[PDB]
Amino acid sequence: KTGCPEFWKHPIYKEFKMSMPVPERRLFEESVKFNAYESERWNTNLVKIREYTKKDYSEHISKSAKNIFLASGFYKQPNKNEISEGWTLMVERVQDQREISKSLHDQKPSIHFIWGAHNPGNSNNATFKLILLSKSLQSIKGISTYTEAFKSLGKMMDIGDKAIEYEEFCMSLKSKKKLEPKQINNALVLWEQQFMINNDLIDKSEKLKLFKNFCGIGKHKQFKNKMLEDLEVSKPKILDFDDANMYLASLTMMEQSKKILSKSNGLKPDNFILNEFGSRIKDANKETYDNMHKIFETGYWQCISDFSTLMKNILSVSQYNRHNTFRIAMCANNNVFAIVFPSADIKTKKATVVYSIIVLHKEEENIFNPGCLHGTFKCMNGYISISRAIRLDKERCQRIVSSPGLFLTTCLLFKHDNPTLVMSDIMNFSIYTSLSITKSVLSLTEPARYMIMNSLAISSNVKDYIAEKFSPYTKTLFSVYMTRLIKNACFDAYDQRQRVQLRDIYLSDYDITQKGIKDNRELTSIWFPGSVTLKEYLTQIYLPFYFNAKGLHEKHHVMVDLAKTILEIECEQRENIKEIWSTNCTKQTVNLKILIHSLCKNLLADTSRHNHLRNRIENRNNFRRSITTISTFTSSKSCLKIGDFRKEKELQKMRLANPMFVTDEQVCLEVGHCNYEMLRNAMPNYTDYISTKVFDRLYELLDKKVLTDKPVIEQIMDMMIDHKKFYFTFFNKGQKTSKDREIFVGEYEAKMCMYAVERIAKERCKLNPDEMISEPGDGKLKVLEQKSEQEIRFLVETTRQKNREIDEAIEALALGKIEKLSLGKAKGLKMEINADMSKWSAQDVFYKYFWLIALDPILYPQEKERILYFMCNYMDKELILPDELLFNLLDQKVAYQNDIIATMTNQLNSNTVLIKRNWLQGNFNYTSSYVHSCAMSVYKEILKEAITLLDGSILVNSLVHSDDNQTSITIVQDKMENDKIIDFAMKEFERACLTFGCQANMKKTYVTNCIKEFVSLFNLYGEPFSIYGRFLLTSVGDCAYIGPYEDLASRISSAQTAIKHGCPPSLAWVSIAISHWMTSLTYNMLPGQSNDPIDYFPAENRKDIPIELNGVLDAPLSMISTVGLESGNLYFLIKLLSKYTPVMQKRESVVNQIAEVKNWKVEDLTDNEIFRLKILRYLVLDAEMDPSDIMGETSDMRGRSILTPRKFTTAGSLRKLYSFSKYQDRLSSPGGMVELFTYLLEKPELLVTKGEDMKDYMESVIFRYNSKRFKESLSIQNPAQLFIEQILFSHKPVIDFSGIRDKEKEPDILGKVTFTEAYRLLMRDLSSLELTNDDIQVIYSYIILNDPMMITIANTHILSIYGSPQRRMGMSCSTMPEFRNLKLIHHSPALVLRAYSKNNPDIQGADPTEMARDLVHLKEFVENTNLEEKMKVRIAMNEAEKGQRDIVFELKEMTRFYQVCYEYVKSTEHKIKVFILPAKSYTTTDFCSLMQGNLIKDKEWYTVHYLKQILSGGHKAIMQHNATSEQNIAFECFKLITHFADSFIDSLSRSAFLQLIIDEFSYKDVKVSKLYDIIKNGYNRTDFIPLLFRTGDLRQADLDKYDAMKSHERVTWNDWQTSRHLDMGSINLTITGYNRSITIIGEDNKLTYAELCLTRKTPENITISGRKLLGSRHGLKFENMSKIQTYPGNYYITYRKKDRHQFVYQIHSHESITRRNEEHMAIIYNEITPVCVVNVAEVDGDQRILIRSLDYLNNDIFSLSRIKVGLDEFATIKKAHFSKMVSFEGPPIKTGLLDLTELMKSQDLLNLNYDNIRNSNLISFSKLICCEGSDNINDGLEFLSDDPMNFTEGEAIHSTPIFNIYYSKRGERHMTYRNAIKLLIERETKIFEEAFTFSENGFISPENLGCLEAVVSLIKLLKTNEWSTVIDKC
RNA sequence: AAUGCUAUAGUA
RNA sequence: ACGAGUGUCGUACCAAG
RNA sequence: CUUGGUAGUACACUACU
Ligand SMILES: *O[C@H]1[C@@H](O)[C@H](n2cnc3c(=O)[nH]c(N)nc32)O[C@@H]1COP(=O)(O)OP(=O)(O)OP(=O)(O)OC[C@H]1O[C@@H](n2c[n+](C)c3c(=O)[nH]c(N)nc32)[C@H](O)[C@@H]1O
Ligand SMILES: [Mg+2]
Ligand SMILES: [Zn+2]
Repeated sequence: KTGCPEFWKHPIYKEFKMSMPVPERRLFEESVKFNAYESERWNTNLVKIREYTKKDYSEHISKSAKNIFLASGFYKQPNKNEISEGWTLMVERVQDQREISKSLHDQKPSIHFIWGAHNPGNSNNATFKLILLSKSLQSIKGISTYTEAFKSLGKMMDIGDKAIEYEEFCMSLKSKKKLEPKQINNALVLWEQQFMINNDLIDKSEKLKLFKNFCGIGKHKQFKNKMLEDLEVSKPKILDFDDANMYLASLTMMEQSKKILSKSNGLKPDNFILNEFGSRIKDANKETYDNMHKIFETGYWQCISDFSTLMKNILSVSQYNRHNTFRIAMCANNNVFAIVFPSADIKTKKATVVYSIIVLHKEEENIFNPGCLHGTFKCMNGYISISRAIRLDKERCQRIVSSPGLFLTTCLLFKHDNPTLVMSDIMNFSIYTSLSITKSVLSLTEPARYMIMNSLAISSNVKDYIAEKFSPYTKTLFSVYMTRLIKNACFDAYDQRQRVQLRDIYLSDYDITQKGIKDNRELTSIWFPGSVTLKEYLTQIYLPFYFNAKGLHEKHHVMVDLAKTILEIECEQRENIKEIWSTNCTKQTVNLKILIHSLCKNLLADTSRHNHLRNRIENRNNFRRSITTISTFTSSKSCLKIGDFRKEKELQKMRLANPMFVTDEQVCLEVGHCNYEMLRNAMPNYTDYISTKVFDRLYELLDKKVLTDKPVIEQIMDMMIDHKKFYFTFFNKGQKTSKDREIFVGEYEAKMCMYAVERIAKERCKLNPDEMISEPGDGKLKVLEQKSEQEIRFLVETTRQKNREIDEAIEALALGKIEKLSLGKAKGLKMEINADMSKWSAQDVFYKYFWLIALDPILYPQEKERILYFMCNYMDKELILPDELLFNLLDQKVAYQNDIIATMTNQLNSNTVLIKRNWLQGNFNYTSSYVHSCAMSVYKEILKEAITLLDGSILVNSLVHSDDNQTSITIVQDKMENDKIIDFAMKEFERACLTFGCQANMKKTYVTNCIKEFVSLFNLYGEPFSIYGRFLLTSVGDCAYIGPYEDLASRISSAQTAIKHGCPPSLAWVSIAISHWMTSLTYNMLPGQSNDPIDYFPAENRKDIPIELNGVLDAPLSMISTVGLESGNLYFLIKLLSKYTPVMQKRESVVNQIAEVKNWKVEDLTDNEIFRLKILRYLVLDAEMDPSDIMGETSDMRGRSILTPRKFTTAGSLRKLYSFSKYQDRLSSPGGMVELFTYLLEKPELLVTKGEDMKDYMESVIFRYNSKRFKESLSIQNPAQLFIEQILFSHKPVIDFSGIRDKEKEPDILGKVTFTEAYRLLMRDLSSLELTNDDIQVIYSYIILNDPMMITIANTHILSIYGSPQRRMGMSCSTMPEFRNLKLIHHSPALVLRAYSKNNPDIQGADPTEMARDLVHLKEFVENTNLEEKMKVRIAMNEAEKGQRDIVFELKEMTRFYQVCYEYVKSTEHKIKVFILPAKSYTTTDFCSLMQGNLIKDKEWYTVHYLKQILSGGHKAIMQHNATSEQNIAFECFKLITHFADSFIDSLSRSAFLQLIIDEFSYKDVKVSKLYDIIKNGYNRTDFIPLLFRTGDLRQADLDKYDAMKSHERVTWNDWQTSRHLDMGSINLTITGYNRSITIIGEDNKLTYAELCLTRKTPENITISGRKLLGSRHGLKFENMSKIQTYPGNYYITYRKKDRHQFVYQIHSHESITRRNEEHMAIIYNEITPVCVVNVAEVDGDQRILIRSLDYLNNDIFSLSRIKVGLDEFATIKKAHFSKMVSFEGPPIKTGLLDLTELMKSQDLLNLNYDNIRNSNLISFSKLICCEGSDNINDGLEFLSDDPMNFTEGEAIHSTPIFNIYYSKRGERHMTYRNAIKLLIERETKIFEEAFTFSENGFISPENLGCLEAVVSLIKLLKTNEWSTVIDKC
């Protein structure tokens, strides 16, 4: 109701006003106070300002466009010289910044491990290996620094000959601190392979030098005795990458590694991956299986597996190391050992592990040495070599542990489908990259993407990027090798750009069959020798960025780096940036007039698009609803609190360690690390802050009554003026890039205001086509493809139009004439700009958002005032430096020279820095996107004006994201060379970006002819493309470590996403197998391990155990990609159907097969199936095993996992929360919890929700603290600690198994059962439950029939017939055709149960009369599953046995009810996003067919034929059925049947066929006769006049309306045009009106003549008749540049030009045309071009249709969809696509040998191209053959049509991307369907006869007859597999 | 081909 | 030694002789 | 240096999809 008058007095607003010119100030002040309603019109203020600024906008546009002539095509083109100069500058800069070392002894280990081949002779017993190690160590020869220490250690761990004593002592210790060592001869044993130091066997000097220098244990000065000294200032030291000697050494090291590791192990390769998924991998691809087996046979795999296993052992043995005890770790290899030197307990804070590898090799030079060796020593038998000491943390140890999966994935990705790549090189590169855990390779993997991409681009500034940004960090030799590889790739990229060639594009005006880049291995590989395709080249470029490990950054240094960056930007802005508005494109300035004009135009368009925008914003963002309902306001994310939190931080004397802050007393005190107390006391102006969860902060605000129960938008508005100071902290994202980014965190107050403003911006941004932030996920990939397709079109027809007459003259010519005519023609140009913006938020002008807010017409003046006040306050926000950063800074003792942090903090006087110009990253995404889209619109306008100056053609599409820009530009012109156009476009892109306060990152921006690069997505030439390998790498890489099932679920979801992006089937199976193997390793579940569940369940192998119970996945790959994580149960049920169902019903529909599940006997079921069905029924449907103690869990926290291990619980984090104290004190109350429990029992709505009101939300959040799942969710848990806990404590109880329904020094993650006794408990409880036929009926009824999607997928697996292979030429994106017909529940499961709890379907946020259907479905589930009756019985029996009601038990039961209801409703929700398929689907049948075809064989994709109506939506068809629904269904049915009848059937037999269809067929599960009755009774009978004539002869009423609706001008098309946009078909057109009728006859680009049968001959009626006739929706563009020579007299059609391409068509005389054109010749020249000639005659107005006449006129023709309604007028039926023809159902139609029902069911033979059928395969034609005793094939083909068909024609498009287009033409007489079938039969039968001969004599030879008899018998005996039928048929 | 107001692991 | 770094860090901590 | 005691995650992790 009230504004904020204090806004006009804000200093920020005053500066903004003074910066502006005087009239603009008045305009802004008027716009702020302008209101929509009280004004006469809503679009009056925007119009005023737009008119005011139009002059300046137009002058700027014209001046920018005029630069086209001043552009000389010397654009920034990369070449060899640019790369060389940039490399020299980079070398100089790197030398200046970092110290360069030329000595090889300065290298860091490339891989922190050394390996040698195993010894077959020596056994694998631990004691024998230990004795051998001791003897080898004691036998070292020679002299060195540490040889004495190593000999002494060998003496210490030597056990002599008392092997039996050692074994029995170790067993005794393992049978069960201050462990006492027994003197085993010379050893001092405390445990298995652990030895205490022996001062008697070693010199003290040797021990000190080993533990101080070699290992670094205690070598430092403890940071207290290190005062003002030993602090060495030095630059980072790296090797010389460009040095010839260093590169030679690196190459030698790589060669040695290749030489040794290539040798085979010499053993049979067997492992989990093989034994589980080998068959599936081999079926998907044999080459992938061969490559994987060869990998398993090599020494690389054994090396990496040994390293992983040894590291897993090292981490396990490091828990209880003493100060003077060193342990020994072993592995599978009997020659590789590690010594774990004493260190801290590794599960503590930032604890590291110290180890040194020992390798025993018979010969020297037999040791894989990746720069980690310390020395090889000769000893007894062979040599012994020991590596340098290695210290690593937990995250690096994790990566090293999860190495083999990454190695295998990388090797299989690089090698896949490439025979010219040597596998050893790939495996060498992969083993060196995957084992990298250092920043060196991480500093090269990311920049290489940009370097090679900009080198390959048409134009780029790669020289600058190399000179300034590229900075290799070469501390290892492999880093030098990779740097040389990158340099060579950058050199080669330019030379091989021309080696990319486009594929032959196929056009149909509705779809593009073929597109993309040609598949020729011409490009040179990057990381290793060989040749690669463009897709493989891009994969090699982009994949290595995902090799990087996450969390390799160290907090001590990265926090300082981020603070330095932010403060440097801030100080540069403070000291150099003063002006705001600039017209010279100054940096960090905005042009005012242009910005205002563009904003006004875009706002006008957006508001004009939708009338109701304010409401759209209010409703979609819960503006009118309470704050508790909004999700982001109730999340568990972090939030900032500013106040007095001294006590909390203090809970967790010494000197401050900083000379500046030391007082007199502080001098005489010990130095110590800064904590909160010393920081607070010393630092005068320190603001105190803490971080608490968002929901906890909201609860605290509700307690203090800051926020009430008023609608959120009202609450946000009052706080915009109630909050005046903003504080923001920051932390490090921990990303995997070279430089980590900073993440800004703000308080709850700022959060809500930013939420409101950005929702306002977002709802407007969703109304524009440019911004891609609005779409979710891979929706962008679909858009990119659509834009590419439309540009490709526009280019094709524009180039054809501009050069059609030139090409015609060239054809008529056929040397010198060809040259000049080719010179004088338009040139097609396609340019793609892949642009990024540098420092999108840091160096961004924030004053344009003021104008954006002020010009918004959907806001009241008070709202504008409050939002502007909020923005002004935001400009005064202060960044709070984190306490850890202050601790680092205050612990220096040496003053940094250019200390920017101290400079900006008043010498660390305060921890707040006033950040003004920088709006923090991630806060203003949508406003920035809108402004960037406005800038792109300005750029588009400039480009259009410039192209108009050249009189060319333009098409600009600018994809917009937050800071990622994709601008694609298509130009057709003939005035100047293309290079000048490219230079002009790039310069104006710079100018347009600068005019709006942005700047394009040319240092990372590049331009290509074909490649589209939007955000992480590719579109080569309209073919969607993506690097799917990143999903596999991420799945194999970072893990949550939360639990065995959810880990596997995340891995399988990543595999599913990769499949969606085009992963070949074999690599997906490899990824799934690797995921299962890694999950088994993490929890010790391999065959024979501790937690192997195969012996605890009635299952033959792991394939028969559900994933939830730690089984392996068994499902078809196409089925997994469709749903995922429910495929196991679905496949199990499908297998049960395939087995038990009777033979009669097996190839029936899945519903029909389920219909006889009652006939099944429950007794004759195997144990495994009974167990799995009990699992399904009870656990999935009516949960009886609680996965945890479900005490405070809402109806949201149930997954599918049954055995969920407990996780960490952090006492400190909970004690931080303000609501946790309330929960504890309420729990401390004598009976407080019971009152809350019974209050919830009285209000069960709070279980599903979290409390719509204030008080109920308070109670719900208090109650949720009892769950111990929500408690452990708020806890701090890191993958590293969880991984080390899993690998350390495997026997600890971690699982809480309460059972069916219900029934000191404790660790943090203690549980109830030990993960193994849980199997026994689960099986025991399952034995109690019983199974009946009703239970099975419920399981099939719900998991399958409830969802149409499940019925459909099971239908796909039952009715599938695999067909002919064919190449993957053009890929396309199709999401899910007719989704709504497959969705059971409309709304989200949260809303459905929300409307179920409150017994009212009218809940806010949902749709009434749609909640009705959903609640009906839900209620149905509860009723048929007895979900309520069983709960009531249980409650009654519990109360009876107890004798009094139990609130807790009732709460548990009710929570379980809502929880299983939520799980059931969520199970019916499927989120299937965009897919990449070898074609684009038209129906669900086509989509499923494409999926199955693409997801079987990697090399080729097949075509599948669902035998019996796969969709089978019997219940769904009843749902969503309406009057118009049936009427639309009938229209499509009859269009399809008529067009099929006259397109494929012989004309003389078309009537009987139509009658047979209309009598005994059905469409969409609807009888056809009913549809015909609908057609006859419908009003629009005229649309099917030919059909009504051919059948039933219904007339006189349709005909009268047909000659009657000519009241408005009606247009008919006597013959359809073969190409509508390319202008290439026979055209016959007729337009009829009042006493007027014109008929147009022409072919392709030439119009022959036009007959005008006008009523009167006067030359005045002719013009009015012409304009009236040609002004109708004829659809003939009249763009036929076939201008006709003019003859005196007569009349010509001509088309004048009207702007916006609204050409006006008129009829004119010769003399009039000539006179007007000569008059207009006087000094844009618009000339009327006469096209076609007009014949004028006088005719009467008599009616032209009589029912009797039709039979005579139509006697000659026999066409069902077309009849001659007049002599030259044809009545026609609208066409429809033939993809819908599958929905037809009926008995086979027997036309001799041919069966027409299977023909019309066939999709490959329904094509209208003679060539596509003449060149088909027998397999496609086989399904048609139905012999019935026939021998002659010709008898059958007589029924096929003999009308001429289309044949493809090839043309060359003249454009800078050279490509050829292939389209259809009319053809000839001999090109008929029957001729094509005859040729196909002859060719394919000959080929089949020669293919299956395998006999000396021939095909019909008796021996071959017997062989074919054996083949058909094999099938007549073996069960019908996927491909048996086609062999028999052919 | 399509057309109903609520259409509801990743990116910087 | 190793990790990190053109920011001083980690390189276990405390008590006693 | 020698003999004893201690240590569960760098207690931190956002804004939009
Ligand atoms: O499913 C769509 C379309 O994809 C599919 N289809 C097109 N071509 C097909 C084919 O060759 N074989 C099969 N099996 N399916 C084919 O059928 C549906 C489109 O049918 P169609 O009837 O061709 O679509 P129209 O746009 O022509 O529909 P209509 O409502 O008649 O459009 C009127 C609108 O377009 C002008 N018009 C009509 N016709 C026939 C032409 C023409 O031949 N050339 C030009 N230049 N314009 C035409 C009407 O005058 C008006 O402007
Ligand atoms: Mg980009
Ligand atoms: Zn036969």
